[PDB]
Amino acid sequence: GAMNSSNYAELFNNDIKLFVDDTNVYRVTVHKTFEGNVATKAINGCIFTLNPKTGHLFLKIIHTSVWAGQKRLSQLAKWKTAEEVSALVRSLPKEEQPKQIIVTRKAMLDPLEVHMLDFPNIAIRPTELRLPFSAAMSIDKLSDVVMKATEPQMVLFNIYDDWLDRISSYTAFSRLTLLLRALKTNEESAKMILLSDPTITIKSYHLWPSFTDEQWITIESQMRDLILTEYGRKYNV
Amino acid sequence: MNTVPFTSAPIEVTIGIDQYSFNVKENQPFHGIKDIPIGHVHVIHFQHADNSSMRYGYWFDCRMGNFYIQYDPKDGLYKMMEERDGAKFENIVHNFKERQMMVSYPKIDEDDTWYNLTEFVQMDKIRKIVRKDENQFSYVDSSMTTVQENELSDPAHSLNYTVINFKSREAIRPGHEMEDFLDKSYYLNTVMLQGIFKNSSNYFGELQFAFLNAMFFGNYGSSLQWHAMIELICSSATVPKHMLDKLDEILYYQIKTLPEQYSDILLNERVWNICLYSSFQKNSLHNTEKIMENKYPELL
Repeated sequence: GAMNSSNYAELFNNDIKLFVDDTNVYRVTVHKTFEGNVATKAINGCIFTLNPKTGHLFLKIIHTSVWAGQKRLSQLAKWKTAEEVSALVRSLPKEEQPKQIIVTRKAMLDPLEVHMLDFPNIAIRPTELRLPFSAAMSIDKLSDVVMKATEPQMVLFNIYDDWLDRISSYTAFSRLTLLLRALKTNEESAKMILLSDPTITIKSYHLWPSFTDEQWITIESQMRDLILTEYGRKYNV
Repeated sequence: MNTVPFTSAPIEVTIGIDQYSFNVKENQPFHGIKDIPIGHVHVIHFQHADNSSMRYGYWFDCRMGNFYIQYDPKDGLYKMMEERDGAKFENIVHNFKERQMMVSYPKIDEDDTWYNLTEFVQMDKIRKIVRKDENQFSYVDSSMTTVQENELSDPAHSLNYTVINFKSREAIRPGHEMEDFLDKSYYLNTVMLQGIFKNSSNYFGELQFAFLNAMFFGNYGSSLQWHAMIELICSSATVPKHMLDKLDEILYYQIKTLPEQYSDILLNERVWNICLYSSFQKNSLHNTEKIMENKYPELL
């Protein structure tokens, strides 16, 4: 069934499950042609496939070459997502394959279901949650590796850095989505908050700064305040 | 012309024969239906005055035997039975006509409606869907489930319609996932027509049988089957031109015969808007589109 605020805690049980977000698979800039018509230019994208319990992230870089000579690309992006997600499952030992795949957008249900026909016992599920995974390309290291790619490529990350050494997956995922929500709503301010202090660096094998526990509290409070300020502004409340 | 006699009418019942129907009263002198055209399948069906649930009935072909109706008070329903003694049977039929206690299959000579609803329905294919090989006729009622429905419980009483599933290995060639799901042409033409049905007339016959079951019994699973088989064609980019033209005729007469007040449960909004307006075949059902728009514009 669909995933919502009721069954939120199911993410963190010991049933393996992956989130799939396709929002950044097909990315274009829009520009004008010499004759004054509008045209798109595609840039590299990514499939964002995430295990919310372990933080492991299967970032599949989608090279602009895949669009070459293709029509109805926004439709095709969904089918390529499903194809790449299926191959990732197939590439994983059985005991690591997920029991559920939750797509962040309901339009991915049919493409994935059709591609997963070989895995009838993997349940493909929608969500009603409003997850901010589209903001992944606001994570500097993630955007960097996507934009530099010359070819299709799979890059692995732990999107929680080493947080789980000290906090639960429930807490780690609430931090991750808070940070991404903030980045989504006001990237410049979100990024300002994360980097203002030059003496808290990002480890080479990490995505976020090495905040201590107390400093994460302050940061989380600052991100909270940012999101509410921006909400007032949007709705003049 | 053929005859189906009734032993008696013990209980009040609305009797249908094909698209026609009559009210018969408890122990009214009623002894059957005469002048039934030979050359087509036929369906005699019932709805008791005391139970508007369960419509039931028997599909048959007069060329396959002498058939008659007899009420069973243990089971409480009108049963169809075959008389093997041709002499005895002409004898009963003749006496009841002499006494004029039979209704006449009331065909207008201009009207091809029943032909058009059953053109491709063969009694032999019916008997594979309703498996009960001790009888030459086939029982169907409102509550019977299909095989596909039994997969999602007594198989003896199942409607064995051909199973169609758009999200299945059968429908989707590995490697052509996107192509085969958006363009069901390979599933229709290779898997279903060439593979399973062998030709379009068997496909069509099952499509028409499905509809009539939905229509005369409110059989829900038959309604499902009918829409699936329409959907499979409309969602195929490559259909024999003779099939599209015959489909438009078939659907036209189905829509035309449907009771107006049943359009809500018997027509699936999604399938129809897809066939008529979205699918590859949006421009290929001109007669069906026109009757749907002038008779059920709300549904669209």
